[PDB]
Parts: sequence; structure tokens; C-alpha cells
Amino acid sequence: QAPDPAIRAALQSQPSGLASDDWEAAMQRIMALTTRNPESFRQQPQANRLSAILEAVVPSRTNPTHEKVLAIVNALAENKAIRPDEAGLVYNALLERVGRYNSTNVQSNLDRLVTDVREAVAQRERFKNEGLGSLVALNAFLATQPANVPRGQDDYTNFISALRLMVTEVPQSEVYQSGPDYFFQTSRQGLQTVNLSQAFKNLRGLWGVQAPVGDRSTVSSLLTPNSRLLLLLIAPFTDSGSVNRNSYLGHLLTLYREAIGQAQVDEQTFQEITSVSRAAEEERILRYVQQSVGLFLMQEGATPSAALDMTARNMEPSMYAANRPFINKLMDYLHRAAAMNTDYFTNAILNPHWLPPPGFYT
Amino acid sequence: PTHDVTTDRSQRLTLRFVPVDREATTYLYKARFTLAVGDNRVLDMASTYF
Amino acid sequence: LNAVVDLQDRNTELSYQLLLDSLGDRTRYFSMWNSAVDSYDPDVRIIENH
Amino acid sequence: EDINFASLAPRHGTRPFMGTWNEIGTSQLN
Amino acid sequence: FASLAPRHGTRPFMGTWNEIGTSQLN
Amino acid sequence: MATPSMMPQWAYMHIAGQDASEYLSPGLVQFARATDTYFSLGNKFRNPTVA
Amino acid sequence: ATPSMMPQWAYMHIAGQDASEYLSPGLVQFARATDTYFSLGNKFRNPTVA
Amino acid sequence: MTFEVDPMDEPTLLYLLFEVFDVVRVHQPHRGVIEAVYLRTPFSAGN
Amino acid sequence: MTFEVDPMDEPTLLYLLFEVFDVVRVHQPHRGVIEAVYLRTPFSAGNATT
Amino acid sequence: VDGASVRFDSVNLYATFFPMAHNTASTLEAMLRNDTHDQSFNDYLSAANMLYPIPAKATNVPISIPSRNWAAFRGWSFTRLKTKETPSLGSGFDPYFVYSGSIPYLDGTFYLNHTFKKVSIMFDSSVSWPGNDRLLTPNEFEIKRSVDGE
Amino acid sequence: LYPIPAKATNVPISIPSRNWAAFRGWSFTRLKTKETPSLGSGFDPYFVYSGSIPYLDGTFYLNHTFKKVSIMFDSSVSWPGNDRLLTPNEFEIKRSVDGE
Amino acid sequence: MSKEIPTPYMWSYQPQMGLAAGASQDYSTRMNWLSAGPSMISRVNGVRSHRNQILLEQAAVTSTPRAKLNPRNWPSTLVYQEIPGPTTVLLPRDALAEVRMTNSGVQLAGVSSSIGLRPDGRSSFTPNQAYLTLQSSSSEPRSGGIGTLQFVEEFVPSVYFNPFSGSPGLYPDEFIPNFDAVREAVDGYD
Repeated sequence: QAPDPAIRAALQSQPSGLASDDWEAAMQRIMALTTRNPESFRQQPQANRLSAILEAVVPSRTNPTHEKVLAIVNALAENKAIRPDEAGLVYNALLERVGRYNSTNVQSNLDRLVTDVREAVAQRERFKNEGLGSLVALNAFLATQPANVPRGQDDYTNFISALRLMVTEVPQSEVYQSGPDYFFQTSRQGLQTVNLSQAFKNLRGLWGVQAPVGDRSTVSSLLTPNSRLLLLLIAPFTDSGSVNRNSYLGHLLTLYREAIGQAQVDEQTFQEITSVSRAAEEERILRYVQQSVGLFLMQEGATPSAALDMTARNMEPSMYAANRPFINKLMDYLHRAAAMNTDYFTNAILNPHWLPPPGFYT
Repeated sequence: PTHDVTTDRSQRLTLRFVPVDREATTYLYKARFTLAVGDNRVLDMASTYF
Repeated sequence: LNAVVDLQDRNTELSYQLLLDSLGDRTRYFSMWNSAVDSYDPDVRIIENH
Repeated sequence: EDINFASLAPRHGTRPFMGTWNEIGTSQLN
Repeated sequence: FASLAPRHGTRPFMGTWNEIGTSQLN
Repeated sequence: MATPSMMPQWAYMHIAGQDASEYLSPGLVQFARATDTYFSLGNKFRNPTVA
Repeated sequence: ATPSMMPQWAYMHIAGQDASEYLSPGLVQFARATDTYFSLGNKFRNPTVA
Repeated sequence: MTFEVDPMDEPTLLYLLFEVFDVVRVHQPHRGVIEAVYLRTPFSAGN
Repeated sequence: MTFEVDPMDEPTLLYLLFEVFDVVRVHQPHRGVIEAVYLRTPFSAGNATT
Repeated sequence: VDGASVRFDSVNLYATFFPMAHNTASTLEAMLRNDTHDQSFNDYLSAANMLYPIPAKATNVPISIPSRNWAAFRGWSFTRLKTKETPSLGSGFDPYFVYSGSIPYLDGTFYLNHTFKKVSIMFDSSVSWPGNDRLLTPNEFEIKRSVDGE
Repeated sequence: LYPIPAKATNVPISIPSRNWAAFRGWSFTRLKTKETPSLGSGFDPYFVYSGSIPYLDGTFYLNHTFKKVSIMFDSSVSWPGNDRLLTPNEFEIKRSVDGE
Repeated sequence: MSKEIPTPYMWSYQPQMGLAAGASQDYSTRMNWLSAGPSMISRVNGVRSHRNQILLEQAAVTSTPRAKLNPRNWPSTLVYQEIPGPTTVLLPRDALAEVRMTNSGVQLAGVSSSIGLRPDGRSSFTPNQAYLTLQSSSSEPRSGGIGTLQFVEEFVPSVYFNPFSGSPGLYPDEFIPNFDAVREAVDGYD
């Protein structure tokens, strides 16, 4: 949304840190009432500890004139009433006029304006989003056009009701330009698809005309490509009521609704194809491990990993299950201890008095 | 660091390549080498000098 | 498949000279690859004739 | 097993002393 | 949080937590 | 143009008090920090240093 | 990956993404870890635009 | 452009050089195969 | 396109022919009527819908 | 015409390898060959230098680049070198190069750089490149103001 | 027909952006200015020449003096392809001075 | 006021910065009906207007719905991202085994982003191998601009009906080759 001018004005005219305005927050610092850190103020040097005390006790009166006017000139830019580069000129001009004529009434009215203008910037955003201007002009155009008097059928009235729906239901770039002499309709701000809304009088002739079953190109194929664009745009915004068995325009709106419905089905299908196409008790276990590893190296002299594997597969299931985390830790330390030096490893195995050194633990 | 900063296989530190084909014209001496980087060894090309 | 392409308008001899000055100082003579920099005596260029 | 292997990072004390983001390759005579 | 360090207006001057130190011949 | 200024003269002239990073408007600090590379504004504001 | 898959500048790194974030998460960690001895910074260039 | 130098006896020559971006990108997908893509952003070809 | 031609000593001119498609459609509906529409597909002299 | 370095008895190469552990060296590569992160280097003096001759005792030397794109172009750079001390850039000999002494085109030691005036830059019939952001003179980058100049 | 000054070298040419809907290729040959009439003119008084006119009867004889043709689409990578040619990024003809 | 059968605005590519640069009705594929009768002229108009329809359908089907033609920057979501498969590495050595053998006297010769999967060249003294699984994608998705293949999908020629009809702030200014949408003013030293 459009940023609030008063907040933005205070974002460039007020001390970032503490000022006389933040008196209530200042007093909390100088008396350790802050939940964040109460002992901060106590530790300051005496020079900037007293200067903070003096200001809090006797606040210093300031001049809010420049802050108020900066709020107004910030608001004027957001409504584009002045160019952004003109902001420097206007700021100094208004300031001078207020100086030349300052007084209490003036100062108070500047204050009303500040509030008023905040609300005004809001009004504008809301209005630009609602897009109400277009509705106001669809109505002028409708008025120009002879309404309520079609010779063939009065589903043309129902068609007009669909026109107001489209302008209402398309908040984005709902525009009805007055034009030089004719009114125009569009959907996107880039105007890639526009209509000469005064040239839809071809539709005026073809109201109630029964649709030829045979061919689209016939004597009734009097629709200018400008007119068929109007039907294409309003097709998603018109529901039933213009009977399929009714006028040729009634039939085309059904075809466009399905064609648009086919396109959104096709859009989902295409993206999926493209993505796919582009693609105590423990110590007893320790004694067994020392003997089992030593015995297996005696009979075979296999690798330490193989020796440990054969040791683990010949244990009591109750012993293995109960101390399963310990065994895995015991094997890893024994494997790396043999990896460091086997001569010391043989001594450890051949020493039943051996106990894990600390560091096994942690 | 201790574990994975230097290997233990007996491998050279600074190789030396002798040209596999020479061509000494009147003013040009073209020499061709087959710089082979082996496997699991990474050579920084800044450290090469004729 | 060749991976080095040289153009007729790429003065890579001069480019290397500038690179060394920015990289280091090239005021100390590195004997390894003749880093001695051509530098006149700054008293015969502008003869300060006291 | 699916253990995850980090990097060794020569240690200045307990901390591995990784380093800052210095993957800069801009020389640009200009 | 011993703040007996020089100030910079407010927000006491500086200090990097890691800087006590080592060097040898290597 | 505020002719008077009743705040203490040792904090009004920035001999001791807040520093530039915390007494200018946050719009100016954010502006000055953005363009430090070219046309810096650092040397145009006092920074108190209190022992 | 060739200019038929991403623009020229964003492919040759004249604009778009510094090297700290377009490399693999593994390699930025690997380059960070061994930055003291086996430097890899000078290889990959990161863009700088005005 | 029209450089205007002072006259001199020796038949010298100007050494104008337009500055450019001159980068490579070497891939090395598989073992023993490399391929580099060069680029000059102005003056991409021609003397 | 650049062509790097040999330095002949007399004024000359390159003659590129950019190949294109050049078609007609001669249609004679009644007695004594000829009318045709042309098409040059890469380099057209055709006219929009006047 | 006086002595030569004809004999090149032998040349070799010398590549020094970091004795990196084979587990990390096989992790360094096999991750350094992904197309996401392929190394890229830029020439330091990235330039498209040419050489425009200046006849003996000649005024302004005019140059003209035909129509082309100027996408990433950043700045000019120019000095003048004597032709008697510049190789013909062609492969092999060039018997019209009989000076051995520094080569400014190669070594990077320029001295004639102090002889320039009025380096005027014009685009297509728009003869001011700096243009609106005028210098003290409006049209051309003047250098080495003559005896005149208030 | 574009021009090549006397004693000159490479002739550069630029085509403003347009779509090449059905483009079959290029063709080129070098014609001497003296022996070519002004294109699309009823009568040109600078055509003091009567021998064969290579322009409009197909008697070209100077296409042996080309060296290198370089094609670039809006200064992108060269059209001839990604790496279709032995030379990296251009067409090479008459590599006469020296070729390894 | 316009023809209801206008020539499409072809859109051109600036491959370098990867984004489009303007448009200008195709002056290369026009036919020359200025010597045809009232019927051939109609059939030519029909061929022309069938084209326009194909172009609109194509756009709906393929082009990404945007609020702004030719955006100055594309979000990471909308840009085709190359996502290669995870790269597996088969670690050759055994870290502990070669330490144990070397200390013996044997002289050998010949954040968490990794997976040490055991497969239970090789070496006789140990049966332990170890796979290593790595992510091979970028650390962060690339936003930037669009490439060649994606361009021909996003920017189809755009049929422009009743081209410049009031509201100069509503004209498609992306069609101008040197329009800077960010500041919304044509720039250039020229």
C-alpha cells in the first residue's frame, strides 16, 4: 500500500534514538525500569549520564513546524500532485509562506491538514483499487446508446447487466476512456486488448437473430473482429440466460465460455508436460570380547573388522540385546585402538586387568 | 587437522613431463606434452612452468 | 577438442604485466621468472639541475 | 548407515575456525 | 559486562570476544 | 528556524551525548549508509568520544 | 545450460549471483573449510554491477 | 572519435583499446574432457 | 556480419544475396482480369491492410 | 645481426600436486564437475585493443567504429607508440622489426603518452559523448591546453 | 550490394532487428565498382564500361579473395552453431598466411 | 480508430541481460495485395486474421500470466531451474585401515550435507567401502532473467487492437526499445 506520510515524515525528521518526545522511555532508562537491561544507565560516563538527567527533568521545547510541513509535501508526492524532484522546491516554499505568516491559527490548521491528508492518501489507494471511475463511465456510455428499445429481443438488456459485472469484477485496469468521440473498454493496463465500445452497434442489428446451424461464415457473419472481441472478453462474466437456442450472439457466448474454459484446462496441461519434458554386567561382556577377539586372531589372524564381526555373532542373545548400544561403542574403540597400534592392542587384550581408560567414555 | 588433509600412499609431490613431440623450425620450437593428472589428484594449473 | 582460443586483439602479454602490479608491488626482484621491472632512474628523465 | 560428513577445518582451539566468505574472483583493471 | 571501556557517544567502544593469543617460530 | 535551543550546551554541540548513528533521522542514516562508496557524508557529523 | 537455457551475463557471471550462493552447498562449505591452505577463491568469479 | 596529437617525426601509431568483459567458463563434465565457452560482450567478433 | 576481404587496390562492392522465399498467386476469376498477391518472406515489400 | 639464442636444447614441464587425501580429493572433484559450479576466469586487462597508424608529421587521426552494440562496454584507453618499436602481430618473423629494446605494446612502458589534445568523441551525428554532463569545455575532452587558455 | 573502399579490409554490415520467418541462407561474391551499373536506374552516366557485367549475368570471378565471414545474431553467440566448426567462432576461408 | 486485423508486435531478445527489448510490428512477413481484386483481398485479410487468433490462443496456452509486459526481473519461481540428480561418490580409500597399516610398517602403494552409505579401487586388507551422496543443485534458486528457450514461450507476438486510444499513461511502453520501466521514462545519452 501507499506508505503513511506521517510515519514517513517522522522517519526523516526525528532522532532515531531518543529525543524529548520519548520522555516516558527516557525516564525508564535513567531509573532502571527497563526489562531489557536496567544496569545500562548506571555504567555510563558522568559526562553523558548527567546530560541525560538534565533533559529528562526539564524537557526542551522544540519547533514542530518543519515536521508538519514535511508530512504534507511527502503526501503530495504520493498523490503525484507534484513531481518527485519538485519536492525540494515545494518544501522550502510552503515553509516560507508559513513563516511569513505564522500564528496560532495557522499552526493549528496545518495540523488538521496533516490528518486530513493521511486519510486522503488512503482514499486514493482504495479508489484506484476499486476502480470506481470506470463504472461511472460505463454508465455514461450506456446512456448514450439507445437502451430498452431493441427490435429483435431484450436479452440485450441482460447483456448490459453482464457489462456492469465485468467492470465491477475486474478491479485491475478497469478503464473506460472517453476517447476523442467514442468510449473504449480494456482489461489490462498495457491495453493489449481494447474495444471501440461505440462500434458494438453491429450487435444492435444482431439481436434475436436465430443462429444458422450450418456454418459460422454465413449471411449472419456480420460481426466485425472488434465486436467479437467484446463477446470474448465478457464471456467468462456472463452466465446462462442468453439461451443457446436464442440469438446468434447467444450461441457464440456459449462457444467462447467453453473455449476459455478449454484454455485454462490447456494451461494446466501444458505446464505439467513442459516440466516433465524438460526433466558389573557390562564388564563380563568386555572379558568375553577380549577373549573372543584374541582367540579368533590366534586361529586365523584375520582383519580386525572381521575379528570383531565374528565376536559379535557368537554372543548370548540376552547379553547382546541388553547391552547392544554398549557393544557397538566397545567395538569402535577397540577397532580404532588396534588401528592406532596393534602392539599396545595385544598387551591390552593379554592384560585381563586392563580397564577402559577414560576418554573411552567421552 | 589430522584425518583427511594428507594421504599415505607413496605418491610424488612435483612431477616432471618430458615432451612427446618436438618441432624446431627456423624460429619456432613447438613442444607437446601429455599432462596426465592421474586419479583422485587435483592439479592447480598455476603451478606449471616450462 | 581444444579448449584455448586466442584472438588477434587480446594483448595477454601486457595484461599479465598490469596484473602483477595490482596483485603485489613488483618492486622486489624475484629472480625465479625475471620479475625485475623496467624502471628508469627518476633523475635523468627530469634532470633536476641544481 | 546414512551418517553425514562435515569438513575438518584446521582448529584454532575447540572451534574449527572455518573462515569468512572470500569466494571473490573480481580483478577488473578498471 | 564490565563497561569501564571508552565510549563512542553511547554503546561502549568495541571488543572481539575472540582475541586473547598465540605465535611461535613456525 | 528554531532560534533558541534550551538543551544542555554539551549535548547540543555533541561534545558528549549520542553519536551520529543514533541522533540523525533514520532516513538520513539509511541514506548515508547506502551511498558510502561515492559521496560519503561521514566526515560531516560529530561523533562524541567520552573516556 | 548454454545461452539457450539462461542469459549470457547470468551464465558468465557478469551479473546476478555472487559465488557464495550459486555454488553447491557442499562446495561453499568445502572451500570455506580448507581456505587456509588450499585456496579456491580465485577460481570462481562473482559479479559486481553498478 | 577524432584524437588530435601533436606532430612528430617518427611514423608512430595510436594504441586505442576499448575496454570489454572478457570471461571464460570451463566445464569438465566427465573424466578427461574439458570445454570452455568464451565471451566478449562488446566487440564479440571482428578486428 | 564481417567479411575480412583481401585488400584490392580498386573500389569494389560485396554482393550479398540473402536468400528468401519469393512467391506469387495469379488468379483470373472473370474474362479479362489478372490479379496477383506477392510474398517475400524474410525481406517483404508488402503493405499492411490499407 | 649480432649473435643469437638459436639453441633450445630441451624444454620440460613441472606440475606440483597437493598431496591431498584420496577421500577428499575424490570428493573435491566429482563435486567440482557439476555444471552448477564450473570455474570462470576473466582477463585482467579485458580489452579489444587495435592499432591505428599515424603518418609522420600528422594532425588529428580520425577513427570510426561502424554501427554495433555497446552492451557492457566500459571506457576507452589510449596511448601512442612508435612503429619502429612494435612487432607486426603476425606469427613468425617480421623482417621490418629491427629494434630490440623495450616494447611498449608488450612490456607496458609508455612514454609518448604526454602528447595528446582534443580527444573528441562523437556518436552518430550527436557529437558529444559526455554531452549534457558537460565538462569545462562543452564538446571534447581537451588535454594539454596550448599556449592559450585564460 | 554494400560498398568496399579502395585498399580497404573487412566490410561490416548490420541489419536492424526483424523476424527471419523462412530464411534459406546467405550468398555473396565481390564485384568491382567500375563494372557494375547503378542498381535500379534507367540510365547511369558513371557506367563507362562495356565488358561483361558480373552483377546480372553470373560471371563472378573475385570470390577467391575472401578470408573470414563472421555471423552474429544481435551480438549473441555466432549463428554457425555451438561448436560446429574447427575454428571456434567464425567461418574461415583462404587460411593462406599459415595454417598448422 | 484501427484495422481490426493489425500486424502483430514481434518482440526482440537482448540475450545478454536476458530480457526483452521492444517490439515493432513485423514488417518482414507482410503480403502485397495492392494488385488484387476485392476477393483476393478478402481472402488475404482472412489469412491475416486467422493469424491473430492463433497468436492469442498461443499466448493463453503458454505465456505466464503477468501484470506487466516485459518485467525488469523474474522471480525465482517462474524461471526454469535446472535441477540435476544427487551426485553419488564411491570413496576409494578406507580412512582407518590405511592408518593402521602404515603405522605397522606396511608401505602402501598403487551443517550436515553428506551421506555415508556403506555398500555391504578396493583394497585387500579391508572390506569397508563408503558411498557419498551430495546435492548438485545451486545453493539458492536463480531469479535473474529468462533464457532463450523460455523466452520464445513467454513472449509471443502480441496483437494490438485499436492501438493508441487515449490515456497516454496506459499505452504499452514496453514496446519502446529504450524505456526504463523502473523510473518510467525513456533514457539514453545517445
